[PDB]
Amino acid sequence: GPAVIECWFVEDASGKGLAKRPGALLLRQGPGEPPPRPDLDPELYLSVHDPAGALQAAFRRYPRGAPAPHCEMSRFVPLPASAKWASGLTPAQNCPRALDGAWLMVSISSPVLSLSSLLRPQPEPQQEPVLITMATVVLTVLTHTPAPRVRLGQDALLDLSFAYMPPTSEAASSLAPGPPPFGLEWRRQHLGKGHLLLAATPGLNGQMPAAQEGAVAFAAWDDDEPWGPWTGNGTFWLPRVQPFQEGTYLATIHLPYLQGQVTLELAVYKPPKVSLMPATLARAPPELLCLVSHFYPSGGLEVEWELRGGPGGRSQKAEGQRWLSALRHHSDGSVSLSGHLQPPPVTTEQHGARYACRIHHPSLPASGRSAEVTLE
Amino acid sequence: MIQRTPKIQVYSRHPAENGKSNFLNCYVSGFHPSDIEVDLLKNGERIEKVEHSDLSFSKDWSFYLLYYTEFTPTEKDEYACRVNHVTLSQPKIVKWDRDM
Amino acid sequence: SDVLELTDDNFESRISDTGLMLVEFFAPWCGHAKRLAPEYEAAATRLKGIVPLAKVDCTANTNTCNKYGVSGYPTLKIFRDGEEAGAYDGPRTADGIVSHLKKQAGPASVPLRTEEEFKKFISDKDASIVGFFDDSFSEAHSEFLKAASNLRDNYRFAHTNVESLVNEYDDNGEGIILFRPSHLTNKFEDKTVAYTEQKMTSGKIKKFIQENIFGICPHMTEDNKDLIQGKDLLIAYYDVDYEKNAKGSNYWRNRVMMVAKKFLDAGHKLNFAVASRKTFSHELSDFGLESTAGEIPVVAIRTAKGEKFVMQEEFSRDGKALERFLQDYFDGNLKRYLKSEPIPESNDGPVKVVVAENFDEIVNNENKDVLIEFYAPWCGHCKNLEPKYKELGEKLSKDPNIVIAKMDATANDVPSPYEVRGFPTIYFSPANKKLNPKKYEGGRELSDFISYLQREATNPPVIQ
Amino acid sequence: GPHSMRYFETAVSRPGLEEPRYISVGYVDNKEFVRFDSDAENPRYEPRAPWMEQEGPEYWERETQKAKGQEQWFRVSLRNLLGYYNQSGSHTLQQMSGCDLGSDWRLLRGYLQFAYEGRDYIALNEDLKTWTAADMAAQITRRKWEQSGAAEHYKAYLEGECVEWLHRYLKNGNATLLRTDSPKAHVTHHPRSKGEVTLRCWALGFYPADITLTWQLNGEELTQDMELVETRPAGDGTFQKWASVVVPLGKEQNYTCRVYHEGLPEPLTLRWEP
Ligand SMILES: *[C@@H]1O[C@H](CO)[C@@H](O[C@@H]2O[C@H](CO)[C@@H](O[C@@H]3O[C@H](CO)[C@@H](O)[C@H](O)[C@@H]3O)[C@H](O)[C@H]2NC(C)=O)[C@H](O)[C@H]1NC(C)=O
Repeated sequence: GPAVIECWFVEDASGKGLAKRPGALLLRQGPGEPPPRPDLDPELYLSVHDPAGALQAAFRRYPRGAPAPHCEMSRFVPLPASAKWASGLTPAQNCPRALDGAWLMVSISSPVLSLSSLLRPQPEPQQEPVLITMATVVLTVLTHTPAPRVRLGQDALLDLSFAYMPPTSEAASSLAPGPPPFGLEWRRQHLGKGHLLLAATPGLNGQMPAAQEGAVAFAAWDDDEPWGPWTGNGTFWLPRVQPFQEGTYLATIHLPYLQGQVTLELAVYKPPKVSLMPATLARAPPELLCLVSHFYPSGGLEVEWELRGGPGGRSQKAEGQRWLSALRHHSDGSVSLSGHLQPPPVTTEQHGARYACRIHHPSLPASGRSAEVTLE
Repeated sequence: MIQRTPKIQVYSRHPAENGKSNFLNCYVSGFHPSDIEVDLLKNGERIEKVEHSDLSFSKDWSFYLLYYTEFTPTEKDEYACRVNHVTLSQPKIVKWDRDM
Repeated sequence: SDVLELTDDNFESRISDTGLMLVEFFAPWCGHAKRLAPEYEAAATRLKGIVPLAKVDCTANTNTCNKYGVSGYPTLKIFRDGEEAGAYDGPRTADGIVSHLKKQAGPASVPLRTEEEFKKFISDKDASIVGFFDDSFSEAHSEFLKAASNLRDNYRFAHTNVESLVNEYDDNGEGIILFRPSHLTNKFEDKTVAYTEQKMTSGKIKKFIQENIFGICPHMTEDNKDLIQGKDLLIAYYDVDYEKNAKGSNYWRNRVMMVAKKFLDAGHKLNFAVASRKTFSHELSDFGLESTAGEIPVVAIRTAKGEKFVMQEEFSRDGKALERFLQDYFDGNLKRYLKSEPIPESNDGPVKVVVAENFDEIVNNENKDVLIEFYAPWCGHCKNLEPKYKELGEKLSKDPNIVIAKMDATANDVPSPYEVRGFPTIYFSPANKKLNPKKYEGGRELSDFISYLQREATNPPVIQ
Repeated sequence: GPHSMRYFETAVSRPGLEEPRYISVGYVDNKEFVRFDSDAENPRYEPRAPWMEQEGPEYWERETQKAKGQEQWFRVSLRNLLGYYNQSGSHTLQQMSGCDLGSDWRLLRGYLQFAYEGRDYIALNEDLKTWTAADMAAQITRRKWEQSGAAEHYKAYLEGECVEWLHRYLKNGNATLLRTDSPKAHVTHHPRSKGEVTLRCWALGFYPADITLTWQLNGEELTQDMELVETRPAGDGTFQKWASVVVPLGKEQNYTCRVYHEGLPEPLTLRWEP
């Protein structure tokens, strides 16, 4: 229950460069006046009213005593969607008068939630009782899976839900019953590669670019209420995820001249299995080969060498020259590599003294995995 | 930010025959950012006078270099490529194996 | 030079001083407005000594902007005598705007002061409506001017007092003649048509014009398309161009009329037209004639209700292909054209693929119950259902009265009787009640389905 | 086969009063052919392949002038980005731009992209009309570029000039760019553990680098355990790669290595030989 979320206001500073300025979002609890914030510019202190109740419900579940979420807002002017697949959502060469006035896009992000909301603030801050700027939420889009980790070869279910409360109009209400058609776009951009994975326009059955990589989405409104507000779902289902499908997933809910985007970092992993054998054919001790097989990602692997003492004795970092192999690649996109130890000429008895390699990798527990040479 | 640790391969340009001349390569690639330290090593010591390509650029935003020197492989001599980068807790060493 | 800046404070006052004005209602944020800005300023400068161009920022001036019902930006409306006189829907370019207001600048009805002026006026590519009066002092003349002002956007009006003309085209110094385009004259109708009511009123004139301006088969163009489309109407599309292929344009038009006459004379009711495959290449996508666009005409019909019927045979030069087509239509023996995939080759079970072409053959085969699933290829619910819906087909692969069916509703038009709100939407059309089919709205689980087929299914169901 | 032209620009800020180092390198296929480097005294574009020596002084003048313009653009961009992300030494801003052609030598895809700190910042999508931008800085950039029709300018550049120049460079440098050096392949034998032997299939001397090495057991594909190394440059303009598979000693000849490459009329098939 944050109640107040501190936020950066980002502005195009005279076109010379972007600059951030302190603000805050106050989720209206209802009874009680807002806290005075004389540290804040009243224009950037927003009393947020959310008829849809998606923004406010997102932070009621927020684990009390968790770190504050990162928050950014900026001004934006409504533009039509330039994408072909989304052309039917605005089939006229005019702009709605309902979108008159100022607009803010809020983006809130944390390990548990990433959210984007389109707000309409009043042009001037309320002067009494507290200097605060009243604002209302039009569109909210958010994922409860902002950084999903998926086992190589498993399905990935990327959470997405949204809410919309048609913006107030000067006059000439739609008088059109039913939630209006929207658009949903799922795309991936990662290390210079980008693909439209799925596009859909529920409420307009025109042909959409084919979905890719076995992807589908649960793209729908939740109800058929004749007036609103309305909530919806855009959850993305990507089957049997491979490494090439890792990276940033961008999900955008499109309504006429209004775009709401959230992003997700999909990480693919496969834990490394480790084994230890004498490199040479049962070979000046024989060279030891710590084989680390079929893991992803390739980075993060640390190969530790230890000489484990017998009864009484204990583990010590092993001595002698050590190095690595090159990476070897497999069909599934996983890798294997081998570590190498050349122990020095044994110059002392060491009952129970066994050599072992320990590996660490983000896929593993902190303690890692290890292997001693199989004394077959 | 996305930092990426260098991938390394160390190999001769032609199949090594002992006593015949050849070129020892160290291919370092798929790293970010571009600041990197590479050195070929003969029996522990730095092979000085090693020549490298200029910094190259991949479609994934990663960089790559090829470090090389001419060399005559014997049986006793052992060669390696030593690499350091910000992604690494300590320098990474990859030993030349003429069958790889 | 400049656009006039009108506000809620000085709109009513300055709207009168002109006798028309182009008023652009806008908001500074509208990109359509942003690009219009320099084109509108370019227009204003070139039309400075003719018509004034005004602009109203609606964020500021909400009252005047609502006064004329503005919902979007930019809205451009012509105000003559400070009164709404229709919008401007041409292109948002300086060339477009100055072109249009010029026509609007002149009088509703052009005075023809000589016979030469008269001859010039009727040599137009479009029709002429000409009033013949002894002078300006009749109530008939006043009614003609009233009609002319009312309908000036749709038709060309003129009047004359020239004695030679008044006496050749009327018998009491009060007449209206409609002159159809010269290059369009034919053996199936008259060049001219006279107004024959006894009293002349703006109302009766409009009726007279509407009912007689085009004839049996007009040449549809960008101008008249709105006036022609609306009722059951057949268009034959080809390389119609009266400055290049006149003989060719006449030939096909004559052959259309020749056939049209046969049916019209028999009592059959249908409107006809010809139109350029070039000028209207867009309309072909509604019919599927994008590929078919050569010298030989192509034909398609659009009923007032919305149904479309497309001629499949090639248009024979003798018109017999067009005769058969039209014969099938009036008999009710032509299947309506609809967005469809290629109907597949086998279509064995357990589930029956359903495109719009074979829809009514499968889903509306009466005495045979149909469970129809309207799916989308991208929908996850639709993906979850797929193996359950196929298993349902298998457990019903002996009962032929019960057919399990699916159709990609993103790739195929859904007929009017059915409606797909979201995905998936599943309909069940009874043995005989195919006209009023009802939704499923049950749980999407195999057991829920077969338990539902044990109820609505009129015939007993075969669980396998 | 397919072909491509790509220009990679790169600015790297240096801690202190120093100015960023701007390198701009052009590639055809994976072959560098021009380079500019701010650090080099007398920074101008130099030819990096011998087939570019044809272009006269007016080419290098125009191209060098563009480079110094970009260097200035990158200089201000780096400072701005430094602002928004609140960093103090060394930061990296990258652009990539170019055009892929198919075997028909026709536009198969066009690219205009940026990255800050090795992370995609903003990218022109495949439709050459819309942009992908993750965070709020790039979203703000994307709204500016949409309102200025940046995409239209780049669609026109990439769709016409990019292919035009690529056609010219392909014809002028055909003797090396349309060359097809065939892979010399051979299999090696290495005892491993007990009753096991690693069979390594080599492919040496091959350009282009596009290559597939596959292993079989009685004409059946072996995917699960098969090990590949990345294609690597020999340093003489050619390329190297290998694929390995473990097999029991005595059952070696039941396994075969097939290679696929442009220079091959049909794919090679190999086995281990004493
Ligand atoms: C958006 O749509 C997706 C897909 O429909 C929703 O994911 C689904 O959520 C339901 C729960 O609401 C899951 O049901 C599961 O049932 C088992 C068995 O009773 C239970 O153990 C689980 O805890 C869960 O309740 C379902 O498996 C899951 N995925 C599907 C249907 O493929 C998602 O919740 C929707 N988001 C909304 C509505 O905000």
